Amino acid sequence: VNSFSGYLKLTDNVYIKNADIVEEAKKVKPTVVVNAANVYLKHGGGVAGALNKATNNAMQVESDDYIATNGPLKVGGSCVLSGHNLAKHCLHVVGPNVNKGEDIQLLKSAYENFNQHEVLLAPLLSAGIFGADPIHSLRVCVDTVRTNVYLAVFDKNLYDKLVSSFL
Repeated sequence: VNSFSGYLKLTDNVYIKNADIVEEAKKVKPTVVVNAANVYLKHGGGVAGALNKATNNAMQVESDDYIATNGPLKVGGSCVLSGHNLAKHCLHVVGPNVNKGEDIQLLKSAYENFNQHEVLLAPLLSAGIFGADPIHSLRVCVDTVRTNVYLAVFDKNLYDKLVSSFL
């Protein structure tokens, strides 16, 4: 049993809910929250900007030190950093950004990072301001992630379309 509430079950391991990812993390304090990161860990807008704002910019300060030491992530890659006030850990995952021309086949590689964690609270990778089709992102998630993933979908309209169209 875990603390996640109000989710619709899609598969053995994937759950979905219409919710503000920063409000869900604050309520649950999950072991892992996933950030929709870029390779520079520059959290200016979208999921990253909202999560970072909720940490009072401490996520960005920690991320700048990580990049100064290690250099940029790979598209499809990840790193584990603090979850600050939101979670124990934040898994920063880089899905391909269609609005930069990145290979959508890298979305499966991005979701494979989730398999290193038994339970996660996450957004749909490469959705929102990243430019991919969220229906596609949900299919890759279900076909790639084997650990238990609780997906938070920001838009009520999109949530209802993801559920209604789910095979």
